Amino acid sequence: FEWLIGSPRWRESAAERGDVNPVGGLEEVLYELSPIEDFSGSMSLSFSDPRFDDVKAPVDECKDKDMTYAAPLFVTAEFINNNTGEIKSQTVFMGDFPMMTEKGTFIINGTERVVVSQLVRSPGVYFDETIDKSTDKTLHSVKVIPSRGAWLEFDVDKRDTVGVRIDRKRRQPVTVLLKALGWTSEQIVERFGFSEIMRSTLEKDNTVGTDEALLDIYRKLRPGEPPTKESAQTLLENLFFKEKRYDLARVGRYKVNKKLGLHVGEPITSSTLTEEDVVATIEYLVRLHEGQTTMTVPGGVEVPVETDDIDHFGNRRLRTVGELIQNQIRVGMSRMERVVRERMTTQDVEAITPQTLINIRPVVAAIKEFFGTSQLSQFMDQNNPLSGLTHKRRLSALGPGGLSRERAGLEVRDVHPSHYGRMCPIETPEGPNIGLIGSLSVYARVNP
Amino acid sequence: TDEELTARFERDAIPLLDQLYGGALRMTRNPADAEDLLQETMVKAYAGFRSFRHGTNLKAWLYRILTNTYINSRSAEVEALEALPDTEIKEALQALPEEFRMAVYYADVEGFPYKEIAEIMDTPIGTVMSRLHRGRRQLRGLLADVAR
Amino acid sequence: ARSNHGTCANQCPIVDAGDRVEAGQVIADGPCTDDGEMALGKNLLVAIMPWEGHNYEDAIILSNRLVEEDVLTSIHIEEHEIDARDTKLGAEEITRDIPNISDEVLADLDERGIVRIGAEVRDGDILVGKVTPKGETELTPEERLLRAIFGEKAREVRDTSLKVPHGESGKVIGIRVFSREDEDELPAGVNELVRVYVAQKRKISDGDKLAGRHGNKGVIGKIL
Amino acid sequence: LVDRYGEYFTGAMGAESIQKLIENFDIDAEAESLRDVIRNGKGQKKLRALKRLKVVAAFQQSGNSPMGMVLDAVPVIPPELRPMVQLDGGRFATSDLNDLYRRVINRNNRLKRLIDLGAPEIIVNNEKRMLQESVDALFDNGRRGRPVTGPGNRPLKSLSDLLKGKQGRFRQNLLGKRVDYSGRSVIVVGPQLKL
Amino acid sequence: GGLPRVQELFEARVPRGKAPIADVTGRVRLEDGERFYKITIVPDDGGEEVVYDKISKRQRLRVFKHEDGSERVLSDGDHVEVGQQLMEGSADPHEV
Amino acid sequence: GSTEFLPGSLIDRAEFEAENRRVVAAAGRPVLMGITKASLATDSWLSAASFQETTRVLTDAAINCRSDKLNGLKENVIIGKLIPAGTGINRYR
Amino acid sequence: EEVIAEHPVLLNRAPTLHRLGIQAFEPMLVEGKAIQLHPLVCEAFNADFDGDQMAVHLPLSAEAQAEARILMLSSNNILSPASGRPLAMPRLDMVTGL
Amino acid sequence: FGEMECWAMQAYGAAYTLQELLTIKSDDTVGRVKVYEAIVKGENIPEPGIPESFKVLLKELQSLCLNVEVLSSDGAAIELREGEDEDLERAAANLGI
Amino acid sequence: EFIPRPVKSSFREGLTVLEYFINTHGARKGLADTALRTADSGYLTRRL
Amino acid sequence: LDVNFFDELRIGLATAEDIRQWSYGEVKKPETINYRTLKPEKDGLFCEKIFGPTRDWECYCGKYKRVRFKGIICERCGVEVTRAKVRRERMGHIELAAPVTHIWYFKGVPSRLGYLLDLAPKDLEKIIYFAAYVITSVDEEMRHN
DNA sequence: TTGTGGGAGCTGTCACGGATGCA
DNA sequence: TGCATCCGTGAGTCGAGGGTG
RNA sequence: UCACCCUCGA
Ligand SMILES: [Mg+2]
Ligand SMILES: [Zn+2]
Repeated sequence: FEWLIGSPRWRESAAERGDVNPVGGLEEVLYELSPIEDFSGSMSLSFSDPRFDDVKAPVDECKDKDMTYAAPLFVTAEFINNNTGEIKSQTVFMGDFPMMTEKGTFIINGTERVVVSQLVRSPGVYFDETIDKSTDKTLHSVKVIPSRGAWLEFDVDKRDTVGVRIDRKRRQPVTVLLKALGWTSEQIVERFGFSEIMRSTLEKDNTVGTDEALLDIYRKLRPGEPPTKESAQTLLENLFFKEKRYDLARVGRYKVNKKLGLHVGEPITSSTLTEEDVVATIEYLVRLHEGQTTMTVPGGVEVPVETDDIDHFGNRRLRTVGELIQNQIRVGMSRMERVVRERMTTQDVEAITPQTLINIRPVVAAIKEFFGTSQLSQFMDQNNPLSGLTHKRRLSALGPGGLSRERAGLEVRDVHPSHYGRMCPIETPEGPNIGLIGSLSVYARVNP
Repeated sequence: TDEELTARFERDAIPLLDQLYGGALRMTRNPADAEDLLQETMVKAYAGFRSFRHGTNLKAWLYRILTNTYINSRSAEVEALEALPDTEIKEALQALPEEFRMAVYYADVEGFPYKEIAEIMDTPIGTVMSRLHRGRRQLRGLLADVAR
Repeated sequence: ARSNHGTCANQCPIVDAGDRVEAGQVIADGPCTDDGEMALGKNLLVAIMPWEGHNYEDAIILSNRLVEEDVLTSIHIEEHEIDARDTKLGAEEITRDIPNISDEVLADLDERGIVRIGAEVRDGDILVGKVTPKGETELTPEERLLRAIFGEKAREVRDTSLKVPHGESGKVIGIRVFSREDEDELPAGVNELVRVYVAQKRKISDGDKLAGRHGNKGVIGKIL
Repeated sequence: LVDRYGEYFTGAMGAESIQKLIENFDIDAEAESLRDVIRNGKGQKKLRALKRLKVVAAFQQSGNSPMGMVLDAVPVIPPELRPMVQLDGGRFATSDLNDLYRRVINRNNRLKRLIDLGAPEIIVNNEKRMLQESVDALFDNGRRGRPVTGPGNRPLKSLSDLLKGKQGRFRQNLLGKRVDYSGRSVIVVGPQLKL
Repeated sequence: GGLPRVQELFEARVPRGKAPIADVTGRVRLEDGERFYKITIVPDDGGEEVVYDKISKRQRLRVFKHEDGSERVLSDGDHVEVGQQLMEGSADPHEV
Repeated sequence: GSTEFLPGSLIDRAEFEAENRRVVAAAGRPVLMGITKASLATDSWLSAASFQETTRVLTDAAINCRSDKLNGLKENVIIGKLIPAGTGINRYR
Repeated sequence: EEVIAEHPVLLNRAPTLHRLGIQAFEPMLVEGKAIQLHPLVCEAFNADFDGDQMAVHLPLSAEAQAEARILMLSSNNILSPASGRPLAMPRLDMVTGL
Repeated sequence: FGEMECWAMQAYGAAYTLQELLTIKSDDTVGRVKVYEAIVKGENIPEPGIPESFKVLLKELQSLCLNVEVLSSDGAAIELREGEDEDLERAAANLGI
Repeated sequence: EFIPRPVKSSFREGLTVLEYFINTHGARKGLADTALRTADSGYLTRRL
Repeated sequence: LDVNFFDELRIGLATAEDIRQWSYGEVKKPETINYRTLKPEKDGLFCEKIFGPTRDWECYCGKYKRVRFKGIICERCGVEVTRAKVRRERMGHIELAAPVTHIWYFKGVPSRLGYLLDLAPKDLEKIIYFAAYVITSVDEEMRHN
């Protein structure tokens, strides 16, 4: 929570960490949202500084009057009109932000509550070996899962092929995507030449070309509407490489740059898919059938080729309370950005202010909906001090963004060897939540 | 040229229904309500399509129409004991003369009009109302419980 | 103070006037703390042997001392809530005036119709008196006799008063009340809202669940 | 085909056309042809004709017209069986049946308004499709396409969901029920007792 | 095995072992082949031959092949009854 | 053959033979079927509808215009009638 | 104490795996708020006293009371209807004593 | 009293207990008050009626365009609801008509 | 599968950290398996 | 009163004649109740005229409140004066501008219509949801002329 | 009834019988 | 027009407490 | 009372 706010306790901590670049969670949502540009590019609106006024009511008064322990949230919204070149700063009230107590809990509508750390798979590429097709033949699959955006999936069939299953759509041959990103047959045949499965898929290819690959990817993405190459290029470039609709996590960029070793020279400047990492993922997928230990991308570095464990605590992270609140705030603020863009047209210029563009109703609704109805916001369990203490340290695998309850198999619940010193193997429910709720270990701490 | 205007409507704004359906679902989070809202916007647009000005970019008019139309939008124990009589109001009524008891019953319990009570009891209006008020008084004197 | 699950959370000072405390020391104990350490139970003298079948199949035999000396006694607070609001027939009223009710049962209620602090409540005792306007559609024929003969005009109501649930009894600790007549935030239509807190001292008893730290559970078969 | 050679046939879309194809349909001719195929033919087509005969012969008994498979009027369950109870703050909590019937009524009234207003056939076809889909959701939701989601994206309990599952009428309310004159409590051992 | 086998039997499903039984009494011809067995039964009456097409070497021959001959593992030329199982495994109850 | 049956359909042995008895005044083969399939194929549409796959059972039972004899135990449980077993048998009742 | 005399009740523990999971008993009034269960009928119910609870149903009609006294009486069902073996035999502590 | 409990009751062959549990204790609207009244006045327990949830099931099937009808022994569909005039006699008598 | 190293310590001597952590695997595996096993048995019993 | 002794229990498809024969009226409005007075809006989903009186022996407009009048219909409000117990057994109906298919018989596998008309469920999907047309009938005599 | 404008989440489930629909 | 593939169904019983829509 | 969800008990 001190990270989410940016409190000076969290400031000092960062210098010690060496992560010299300190950026709070709210500050991060502001930097992602800023600026807000109109379709004409004439006027921009950028949020700069988060600040907190003192708390509205003490904890005891909140619990007595059925209130929410909260503090007012202000931002510095600077608007710029490029046409008249004028600047209008301001201090805008975002909403009454629920605050965490000193005991680590929240007060929502007069009831004390705890936000359980959720167990979710970290972004990146994950390879698995699917035996048990119709025939005793090892088919290897890989999923590229981001922090936000559209998923990517590469599979191999019973018959030897390679295809891209994109957004649950039917699997189109991967050569379609290769030629859609600008590659030509003479160019891709080179890199995958040692793989005959790719050669067989190109021999079984339906069409060979760049613009027609764009248009066919388009018609695959687009039902019931006429195909066009221009909108094909726009949508295909906007879904993955554009930072708006696609969020590759910093954790995700780190995972993919460690797994594929493509860029290890500290290039964290941008978190997005690089055409080289898609080339690396496809080359990794096809070479995993052979399984040679050392693999070198055209730029990669001696990457070991092996399938990934889904339950390993290097590939399974946890979203703490700050990140969950940040992920609801992000959605609320994106809706507010929609409202801002809608206002920017109908309103009379030279009458607008950063106050008239901003509508804080969706953000307040998002926060209220989270703390009221979210599965991860749980009624605090206080029979004795110990019950609350562990409840605040629980790790829950169920919730939005993680696996559902019907997706919980025996293999996710078992004690993993990576749980040693991280999650306690003894403390867990006896009933249907067995293996789904586990207590954090004593000496363990959560990574940034 | 009314039907011709509707024909060029079928030829002009119909390609925009998909784009502005995306626009309506972009505000209404429920796709079914997005369908309903797009249908309402289309009824509004076709009702006043003749009023629409001819222009180079017609669709922005529909965009504003869409945004404006959206912004415009007892146990068995209790049941068994309820059946039993009060056996206090019962007794007090039994003490009343049957002639006055039936009168106060019809005019007070069942709430007939006085003429209709006179019709039921075969007796004229004077007899009915006299029995009515006299039985009222005798019953008032009979019970002082008044729900305690 | 009542906790979320009904367990009482008291706090008691463990220091005296004039003591020199270093930063980080425990000043006062919580509910299950003792001089700063977690104390979730009691140290009992245990004998490991089958005794006349009363401890058969995981049951537990207790010494009656644990009752007389309040060793396993615990305080359980429970909150009751009732609100008077506006109906279609009118507005509800929280009042001591309850029709067809003896003065003896109302004796523990103040002028407001709310129970008085410190009174002992039993199953069915009135915690908050509340009347609700009756539609008269379900009005009794023998009662319409009364309303028509005696000319009852002003008040036609029924008893919606809050009573104590079955099997629950205790001492009223506190009462808080919010009124629309005063400045308080209440949901729409809700005129008055009153909470009565009731605490009970539960001795250890047959059926209660005892367990150690080693996963050895059981109910109390008999307390000799 | 309608601009030229228009008067020579009849053809349409939606459920009206299915009602017509049922109207002009010979259950006896189709049934006799199918059982003739079963008797004479062999192979997978024999199995296909068997599966189709099992439907047609069942429809071939004592009236029981296939017209019942298309509704011109939808029955409404009594309001008690779809109750609506008050909440805190003037809000009201209702069943899902009421919202389903409400969507059906909304789309049907809008279709009437489109018919009277002479709207383009494309818009009227859209409204007819939406009416069909709403009746589908009311009868069995989630059976086709994504289920209709109330606020919170929960699937609305349809008329079929009331029967299905361990919590449906049959399992939950008919094969076993809650009874009067019953209690429960913690059990402790008494060795004192006779068997 | 275990509870899934009980369910497989009560649901009358075609078992996963798929151990075929004999269709008719008579002489047996055991074919040899890498990873695959083939069985050809010649009925003693002289009716049309019956052929069990292929069985993977993962399956193993039934232990009992004794009416007047060997009480050990089924070999070529043994005498087979009507219902004698031909492979070690789980028989199909529909065939039985 | 002569009687009115659908080939490949499963018919109770006693009812098949009895109908057969009426005839001549029919090539059946014993079939092993699972407990689920034997349960859904019962003569009581109410029992089958309460057991499993309620929607399909109700559709097919509406098409065939079936009439439940209210014979089995679970049917009497559903309609609240005294069950046809134990103390509910006409011999003892 | 008078109205209870010779009026049986039904004791049930979920899950009800066999018919012996519901058994009739003659109720004896007992001080406290817990149900006292005979130790020999545990094996039938698979009932222990580590925190288990059971439910009580009161038959009303003469036929229901007769079925409780005759068919479902505790001392009438001593044998497992599955194997015929007898449950309601001394369980573990009792044996140790013997 | 769940499904498996009814399985057990049937395995016992106790029919009247199962009917009483499922009709006059739970769903028989006219049988519940009848039973309470009979025990209060020290009389015998009457004969069970129809579970109301079965009527709810029939209405639910009718709402699914399924024409459900309860047939007599040899007759046609049987009327399943009751007239309102059954309750007036005893009330007018308790008021001393 | 079985782990090639056994737990040489009895619970009277007390297991080491590693032996306890290794035992947890089978313990929770069985605790979870029984939850599905009872459901399978119950469904089969209902069908019967 | 019923002795729960019924020989047989039959079902079958509901003809539109059956559906209208059952109904006591037609709901024309999406409205449920008037939120000011908490009263059923006429011709709504809770309408008292078609479904029944909310309160025992009362019409909507309030001109009839007594057990005296029973089995008659108020002329102003159009509500029969009777027990509210009928509100659980009185069905309404909805007249559809365009016919619809019962999703049980179309999407229920195997498709009952698809076997009835010998059509593929994919083509039936195209038809019922307005993706493609279908020829209902043709005049072969005039066409041949 | 103007000039602007491409959704939120998921899947980390398994086994089995049958109708669908592709090539 | 033979066969793979996709779709629909099913996945224990009975209790307690809380919140929000 | 209606529906969800959550955490528990055998
Ligand atoms: Mg136990
Ligand atoms: Zn009226």
